[PDB]
Amino acid sequence: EKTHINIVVIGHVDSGKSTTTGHLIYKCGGIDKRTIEKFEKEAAEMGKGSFKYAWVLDKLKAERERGITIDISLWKFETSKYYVTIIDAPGHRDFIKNMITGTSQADCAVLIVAAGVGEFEAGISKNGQTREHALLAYTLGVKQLIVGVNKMDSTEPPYSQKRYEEIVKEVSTYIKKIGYNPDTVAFVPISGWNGDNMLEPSANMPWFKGWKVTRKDGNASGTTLLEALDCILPPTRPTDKPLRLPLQDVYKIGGIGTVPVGRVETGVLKPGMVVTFAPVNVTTEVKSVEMHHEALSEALPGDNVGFNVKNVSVKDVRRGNVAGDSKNDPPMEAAGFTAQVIILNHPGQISAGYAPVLDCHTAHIACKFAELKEKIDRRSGKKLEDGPKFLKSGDAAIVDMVPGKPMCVESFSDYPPLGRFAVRDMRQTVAVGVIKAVDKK
Amino acid sequence: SDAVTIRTRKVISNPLLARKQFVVDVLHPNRANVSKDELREKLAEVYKAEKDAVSVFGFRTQFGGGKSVGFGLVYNSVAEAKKFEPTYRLVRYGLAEKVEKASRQQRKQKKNRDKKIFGTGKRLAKKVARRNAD
Amino acid sequence: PRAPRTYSKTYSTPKRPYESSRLDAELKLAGEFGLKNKKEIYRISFQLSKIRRAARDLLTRDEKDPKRLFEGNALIRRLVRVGVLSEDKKKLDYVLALKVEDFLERRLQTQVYKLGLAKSVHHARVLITQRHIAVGKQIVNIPSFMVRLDSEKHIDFAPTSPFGGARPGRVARRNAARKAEASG
Amino acid sequence: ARGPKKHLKRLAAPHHWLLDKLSGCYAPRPSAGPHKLRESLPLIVFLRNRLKYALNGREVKAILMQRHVKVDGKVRTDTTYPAGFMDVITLDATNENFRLVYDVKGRFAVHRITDEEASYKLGKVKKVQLGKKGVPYVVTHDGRTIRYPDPNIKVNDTVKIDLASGKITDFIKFDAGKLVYVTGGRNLGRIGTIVHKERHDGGFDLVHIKDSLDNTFVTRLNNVFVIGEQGKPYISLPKGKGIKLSIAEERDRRRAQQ
RNA sequence: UAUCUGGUUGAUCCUGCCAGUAGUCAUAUGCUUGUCUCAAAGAUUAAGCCAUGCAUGUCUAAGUAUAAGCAAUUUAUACAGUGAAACUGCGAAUGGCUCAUUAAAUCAGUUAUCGUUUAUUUGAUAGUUCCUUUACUACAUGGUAUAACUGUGGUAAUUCUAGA
RNA sequence: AUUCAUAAUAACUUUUCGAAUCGCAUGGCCUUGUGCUGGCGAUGGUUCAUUCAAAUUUCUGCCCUAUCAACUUUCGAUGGUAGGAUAGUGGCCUACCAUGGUUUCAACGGGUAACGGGGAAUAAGGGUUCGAUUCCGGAGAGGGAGCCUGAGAAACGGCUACCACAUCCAAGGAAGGCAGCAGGCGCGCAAAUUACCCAAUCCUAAUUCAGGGAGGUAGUGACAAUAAAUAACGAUACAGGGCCC
RNA sequence: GUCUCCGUAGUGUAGCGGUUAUCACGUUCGCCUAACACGCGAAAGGUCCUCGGUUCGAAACCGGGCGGAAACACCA
Repeated sequence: EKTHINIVVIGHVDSGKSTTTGHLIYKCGGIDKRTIEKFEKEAAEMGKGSFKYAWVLDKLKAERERGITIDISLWKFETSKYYVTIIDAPGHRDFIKNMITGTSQADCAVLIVAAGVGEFEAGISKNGQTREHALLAYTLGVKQLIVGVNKMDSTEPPYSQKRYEEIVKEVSTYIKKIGYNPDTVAFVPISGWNGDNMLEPSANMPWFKGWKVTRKDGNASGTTLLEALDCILPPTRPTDKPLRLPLQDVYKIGGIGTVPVGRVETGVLKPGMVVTFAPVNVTTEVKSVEMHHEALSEALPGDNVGFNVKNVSVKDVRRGNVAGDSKNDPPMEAAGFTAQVIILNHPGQISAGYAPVLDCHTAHIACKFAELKEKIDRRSGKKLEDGPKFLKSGDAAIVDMVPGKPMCVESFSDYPPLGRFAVRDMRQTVAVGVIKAVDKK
Repeated sequence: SDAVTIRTRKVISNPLLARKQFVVDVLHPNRANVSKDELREKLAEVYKAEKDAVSVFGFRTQFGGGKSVGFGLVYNSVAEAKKFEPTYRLVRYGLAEKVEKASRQQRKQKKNRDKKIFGTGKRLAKKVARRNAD
Repeated sequence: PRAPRTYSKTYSTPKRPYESSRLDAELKLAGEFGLKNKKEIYRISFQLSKIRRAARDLLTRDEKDPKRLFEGNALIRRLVRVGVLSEDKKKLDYVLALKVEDFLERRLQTQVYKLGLAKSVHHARVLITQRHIAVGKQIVNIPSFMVRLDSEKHIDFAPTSPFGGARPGRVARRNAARKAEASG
Repeated sequence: ARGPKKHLKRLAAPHHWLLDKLSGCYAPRPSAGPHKLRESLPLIVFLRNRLKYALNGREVKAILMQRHVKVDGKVRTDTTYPAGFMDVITLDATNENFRLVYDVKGRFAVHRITDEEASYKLGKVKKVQLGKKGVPYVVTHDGRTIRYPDPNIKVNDTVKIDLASGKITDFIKFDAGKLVYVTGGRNLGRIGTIVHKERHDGGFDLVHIKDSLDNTFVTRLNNVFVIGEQGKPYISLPKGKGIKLSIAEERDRRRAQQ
């Protein structure tokens, strides 16, 4: 046998992300009955009985008390076709950077959409996250995705087709403007809390014939969400390139040294291999590697593997570095880089010295635009003007920008997953771009 | 290879081990070394024996080149050679084949795992399978 | 738990390391005998101090002493064997009158110069280290060998050396092949 | 330490074994037997380093297992058998009988004896007692117990054990004018004649043994071994016969041999 | 290789100390680093705490087998060839690591056990044990299980164990 | 030097040992029979001696302190008698009796960045300092106590209990002591691979065969030591040292 | 990693969305000697941590980033 893929999940607040995620993990051999029954008892004492499924991924004390997904969390389950692990996105404008960290380490995406009356209109609004989360997915390199219409029992009347067809029509109009073809995307009606149309075909809604997709590789037609998870295409894994794994976390595991963990964006990580973290500049050797409490020999691209360093320290190591083999061309600090970025509406004007929190890959940092080289056409890199005076919404441009804080970045031609980024300012996605050139240190 | 001139020294006789020991002195002028099969071949007719009856080890080439000192043994019979020559030299030339008994690590783990069970384990295997079938 | 190997330091640094008179003395000796490190002079002086101390301890004992006689002739025999002491000076008193130059003269570097095969002590050093010179039937590449009046007749070019016949050599072949191909 | 010790590092082994200090950190500790570990010679070292018949440890084991050597009539099969003084190893193959006799220098030797000489072994008795059932017995240096001995046999004499039958055939009394063999001490391996002795009834009896070259030395009575009368040795003496030349005489002997 | 020097004073001779000097199986660190041989290496503060994987098990010609294990006996009708597991007999108190405790204590040289134990070895060492000892009793020879194994199983777990 | 070894008397034992074990080759006598004799061995066994040991013990010797001068004996201290216990001598313990024993010739008490020694550095000699660390003799398995088995343990890679730690829990319960080999955290100026092999040196078992992180090999390694590259040799342009014209 | 308290010349550190300044120390400058010294006579010294908005207008209104000052977390 079975392949390995990686999914992330996204959506508006109270759309039922963690409820749909956790209950789907329960159905597909995630945890036994006494573990989730314990979670029902503890959450009933807290007062949040509905969040018992959401608790499975939301393990922190502040998350369970508030009933809010603050930071991302990992959990695996084996489908009929292959292995897969989920990224539980926050779904808040407060924790939008944590979503960007999670979606950047994801191949596919499960866009959870609320079906209840009033909640869908709030989700796809100016202030809502349904517009933002779908836009941020295509920005970071999630080419293929799936949309899931949640809370079919909540809407009035219950399990009403007109409501499902209205949501699919409303999403299809918006999702074309982002870039995703809604013909290739599958639309599945589900209920996360009830557990309806996720594993087995639903009895409450016989009206639903079945979703369908029309790709170049192969067509698929499934009844449930689980079959739609099987129909996701195997991504292109660049195994031959130099390693470029931006670290995720660095743990000090009991009786086995320091253990750096991160997805192999490019290359093959293995035990007994020296690595260099980019911004801090710390060289160290890995003791061993693991993925969801299971050891590995070869950490292939797109994997939740986690090396472990040695002969150094947990502080020398850090979330954000690139273990480019100390033997191969390692990741270096970027003083200034040529990174085009197109913008998605900055309320203020974008001139110079403007340092938005560039969230290239898993790292967010303020970057000040040294200047603007050329005003460029919206596509094909066509040069329109030489040396602009200012820039506005709905316009492309190449721009050289200096970070206000030590950051590691790389060109799009060398590393496609590394080269993607977005821009944020005034609590909104002001611009989106890709880096073509970069000056090393 | 040229003017090998295999000259033997300190020849001794052991009817105890049915072998004769001798420090073999070999000179290799203008040539690097003499292969082990090379000295064994002409060791056969000087002692009037066969190729598969002699044993030589050592052959640390003298510094500067042109001389090598090693220690050699000759066995009377094939069966005597089997029962006296150590196994590592037997598999070395052509005399036997070294079977891989996995390695030391897995053998130790298997021994400990077999130590954790008291008996053959056929009844234990069927009992745990029946109990853990569900 | 194996028995540890024995190691010893074979040189003694001077107590006064900063003195013009001694500094020029070793520079003259090193240049005349072709020595790179002055530790080589430190080493050879250390051996002189040891044998002088041993010989001095022998001279405080009476004549016809089994300990003095046995070790006395053994040290004398070794010295006359290696060639630092002449045959008519075997009286255990000239042993205390040995100098560094006498020991330095017995080094194979100086003997190669003396027999006339290097034309310069520095050229003897490169000949020593490039394996173009052998002792007896053995190639020696150590400048300090201390021939002992018996192998001095055996000092000659090694059979496996371009200078003493044999295969012409490395840079010669590259030049010979270059000119042969140019002329062909 | 909580019981006996079965190990011998290759630094505390007796120095007369002539073992190196680089081939392994352990030494072939002799098993319990007729002689003490510090006064005997294991069969492994004797066959590997003295006779050079065997190279490795397993070669000695293979030779021993094949029923070839015969120590004191018995074949024996232990690689660490403590063969000491007055031990005869008989080899059916190679037609050699070897006798363990100390040398002048302070080690063992490879003295070869005829088949007739290997039929008898000299033994110095240590204790004479009246055992159970009233039977007298003697305790030789090798620990052999011989019942019903000659009444004239007392402490500190030597008997000629028949080995094959284990019976006493001849006894040599300890008195002045007796050729002896020093076993143990800084004066071990010397052969000389007894002139007198100071009794010293407090322990450690001393005897003044005089060499054939008028050299006299003092050795405790526990380290002596009478091997015959004056001028007639009951045993074939090793080469040199314990002249004990000085370092000067040895050097001239070497220079007269090379 | 039994060696000194600089510094109190305007200047001198002393006492006197500081500093310089050389070495360290005395370490730590810095800069640099091409080769051959040999080779120390979690002692100093923490004898502070440990994930995980190993570190002692074992048979011959010769203790016990019908593996309902494996080849072939054809010299073998009871096996008698090889031989897991188990019972049994030994070993596991050796080795390895550390220097916490301890200042006539340990330990070193040196005595005694005529004041004791001693597996394993080595050399020797039980004509006398049927007790109204003539029927009281097999002595070309006695009795009793039990493990492995077959099957029933229990606990979430253990080198966990029961009943037949 | 013995009430020593040993022997014999009169008894004591609920009674120790005095072969119901095993492998090969199977041979001789004839009163011609599963009749009677018969070898080379292994295992075990009571006692003695010996050996590998173990445990006590004679004499001498250990750092700094008197801003430690008296210590020990309540409830063991010194010695004697007798008895228990020990494998043995013995206040080792008990009952009684006597009041002794050590000390300025440095007792006793305190500190020790104190296991001791063989040894290491340093020097003419004298000596000073260090010595955990490859060898020998000791102590410990986190701090103590107790015990089975076995010749031998007061054993911890054997158990039992308590305290301080700490692991798995479907909350009843169960499993542990890396100052063993690697490796992890902490500590600090300060110290290596979670590798390979029983090929050597040995040890153990029933035993030639098997096992051994004992050990050896490799890797990290500028702790310390040995030797030793990085340059030499001709001809030309100058500048010389004796000397020839 | 999440959450909270502060950030202001050189040291001090005030002070207050239509506007950043003060105070001592200091920092220099004319002062004398020979250099001084005290004695003195005068003036050089802040993107209000960074970015982005709110903004007629902000450092202060708000939020993001960093720095420091405090917490709780962090079994591939």
